[PDB]
Amino acid sequence: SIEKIWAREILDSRGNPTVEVDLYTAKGLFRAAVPSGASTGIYEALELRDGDKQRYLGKGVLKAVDHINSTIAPALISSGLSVVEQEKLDNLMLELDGTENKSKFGANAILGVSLAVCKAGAAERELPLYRHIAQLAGNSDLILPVPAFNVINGGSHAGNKLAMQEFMILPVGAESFRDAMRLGAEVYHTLKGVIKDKYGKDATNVGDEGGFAPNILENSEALELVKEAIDKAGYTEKIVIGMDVAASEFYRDGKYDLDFKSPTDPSRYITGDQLGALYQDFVRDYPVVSIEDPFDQDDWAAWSKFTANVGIQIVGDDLTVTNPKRIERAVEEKACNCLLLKVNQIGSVTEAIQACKLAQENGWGVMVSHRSGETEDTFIADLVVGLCTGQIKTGAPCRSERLAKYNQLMRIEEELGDEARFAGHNFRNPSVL
Amino acid sequence: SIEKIWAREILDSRGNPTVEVDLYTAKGLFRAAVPSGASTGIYEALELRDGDKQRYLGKGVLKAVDHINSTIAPALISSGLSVVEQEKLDNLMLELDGTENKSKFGANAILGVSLAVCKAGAAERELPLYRHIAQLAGNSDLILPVPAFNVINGGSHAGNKLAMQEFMILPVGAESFRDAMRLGAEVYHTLKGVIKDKYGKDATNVGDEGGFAPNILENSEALELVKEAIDKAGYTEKIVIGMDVAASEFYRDGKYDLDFKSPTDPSRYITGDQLGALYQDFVRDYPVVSIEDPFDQDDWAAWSKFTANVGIQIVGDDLTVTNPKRIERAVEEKACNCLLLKVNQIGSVTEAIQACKLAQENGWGVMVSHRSGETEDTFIADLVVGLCTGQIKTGAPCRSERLAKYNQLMRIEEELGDEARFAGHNFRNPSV
Ligand SMILES: [Mg+2]
Ligand SMILES: [Mg+2]
Ligand SMILES: [Mg+2]
Repeated sequence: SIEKIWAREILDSRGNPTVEVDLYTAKGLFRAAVPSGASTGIYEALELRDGDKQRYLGKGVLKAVDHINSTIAPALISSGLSVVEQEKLDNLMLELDGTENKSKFGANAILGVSLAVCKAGAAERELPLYRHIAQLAGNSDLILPVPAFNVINGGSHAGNKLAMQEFMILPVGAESFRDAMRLGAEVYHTLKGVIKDKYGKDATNVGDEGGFAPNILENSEALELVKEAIDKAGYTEKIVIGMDVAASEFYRDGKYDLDFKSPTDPSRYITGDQLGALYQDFVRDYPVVSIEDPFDQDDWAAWSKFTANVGIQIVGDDLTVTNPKRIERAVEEKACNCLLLKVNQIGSVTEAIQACKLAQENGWGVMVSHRSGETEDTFIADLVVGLCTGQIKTGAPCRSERLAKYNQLMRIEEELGDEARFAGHNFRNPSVL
Repeated sequence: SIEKIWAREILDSRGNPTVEVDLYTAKGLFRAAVPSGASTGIYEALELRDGDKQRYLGKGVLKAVDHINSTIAPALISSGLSVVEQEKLDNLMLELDGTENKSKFGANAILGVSLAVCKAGAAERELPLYRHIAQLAGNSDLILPVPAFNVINGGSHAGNKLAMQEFMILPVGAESFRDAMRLGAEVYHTLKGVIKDKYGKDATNVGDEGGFAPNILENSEALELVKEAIDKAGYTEKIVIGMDVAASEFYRDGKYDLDFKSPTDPSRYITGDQLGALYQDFVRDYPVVSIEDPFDQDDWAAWSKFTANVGIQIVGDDLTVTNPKRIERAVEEKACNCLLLKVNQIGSVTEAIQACKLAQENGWGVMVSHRSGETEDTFIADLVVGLCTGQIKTGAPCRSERLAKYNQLMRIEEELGDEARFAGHNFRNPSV
């Protein structure tokens, strides 16, 4: 049972306030924290902010913390329920909120508490978090995921002209996860040199996700750099490329703009038909095997088209916003074959696990993801393992809000011993391993 | 007694390997990670690296990890010593190393254990970490430190012509530590807007410590930016500026090059006296209240002369390298009046605390420090509090390897309830 719940305001990796919760049980103290996004789809579970302009620019989260300490806490404590009952405790909060998008308490308030409970439940069962999570999702044989490092930030994640948002490297040819870390870290370091020597030292700083933010515009340039770093590191036959366009960030009047960070100019606009032609080039020119949000969150048409031709992975983000309703539609229209799992987009663990299953049962793939605004919390590490998704993207091997996850994953592999199995080339369908 | 010690190779905030230790006792598991400094002093303890230029660019630390699992672990365990015995345990490791700079096992291999022991000890004493540290140090009046956020970077920490390395903002006028975080964050966000409106969006990316590095040359321009961000954020009477010149980086043949990041041209080199005059102006025109490594680590004449001609805080880093011996000479020659405390620079908790008490004993100020290469570990957050140094620099308010420390400090303050104090304008001498 829950003894005491106490939330507070801490700062995420961007310097903005976020929710953190301490949940007490006879087993001990369990703490968790909520991440925050920069490029958020309109259909995302509401994130409740204070709006007090004279404090943190209105980004404060004192209201969400109050809802937790003064309302949610006594509610879950009275329930007498044990922290092991994730599904029950989560519903109680959903019902108490009473809104569809968690607009009364905020998805950040409910999620914080949900995460803390999961951790407490695992302890009550004397099992590591990833084990408890697997039991909740109904899994048995855990599997370490292939990491997708965003080594080159763009869009709203970094200061530069680059339209597209993320350019990732996936060590599918690694021997294990620990080895995958070495490959990604090594390629990343080489990449720093390639950029320094080609664009100068003043271009080796990093963006919100730890990726380098050079001063360029061409989306193919970023792809050439990554391809070079990989080859220069001697991993052409082991590391592939993935990317997140985040078209919704530059959607303007039924036209995708590859230069939104620059003064508005309708002259430099392309249609979804054009935008898709570019990907067909990227997929053939570079070892790209995955493309997230290649179109706008409401451009269902283009999506179903692209997926019908390409044989690679098409990840939905703002299109599905980890929401069963939006997913049902995409599954129906075959708009994509992969789901990006963002827990704070749905607002609770229970729904996130249910959202993952919905994807998997439909033959889709699942990539657990962080938010551009992260914290030292490492929950998603045990999450991706417990759900056996086989793939996670939680930043470049730079900035600890990212490394915290990757380090925890290497510990999980260590903890599994011989039972540790790397997804590898089966990152899309690890159920065969 | 220690039951088990298992070391592993994790990655730091820069993507480079480092040491992490798990220490098991009847009370559970205790983990700690060791940071890695960039511009390190040449006298500090030595960080052991594998040297395999093919693996992690020769930055692997598998060796240090083995020195722990294969040698240290069985040793400390077989001694049956309690984890509350920080000194006896640290010493036992120090002698097992033999060298006077922990080069046999690596300061990182030794510190990893030293930390995990301290955290375990605190659990043994049924006290929070910062309280245990206070008992080991012999302090009772806990106090929160004023945070020093590195907002603008230069020297060898970023890409630009900026000679001086760090430019920090200190919310000495905040109401509490929690409030100090708001002031710092807010100024930080304002600064990013200033740089965007003057140097362009392409100049708002962060460096290793979460700060910005706009392409500029004049160190005065850096000071000007910070001053504007502060005033525009509306905290002119509550936030001061801290400086970290890292002069050793541009010391050249007895002179100094404030443009050393541009093809060597010895015709611009300036003398220590000329440099100190520049500082004097900065202290006059800007709210500079603290300067770290204003001169080369071995330019004693300049340190002592400067310290005797100013009333601001003079911080020794590459000068003292958290080394008792080095500190003794600085004290005796009045080289500086504040010691930068870097735990990995000395190698052990006991020695680190030893170094801090020596400084404070001579009326010195003490500022706890992070390393350009940090981890999710927050030990130093509890350290600066238990040692009552009143000041700590552990990054700008960006990048979690920095926010991790700052958030811990806010918990600690919350944990201290009413009996909680904030150094405030007394960060130089909180002992008052
Ligand atoms: Mg987004
Ligand atoms: Mg996305
Ligand atoms: Mg320094």
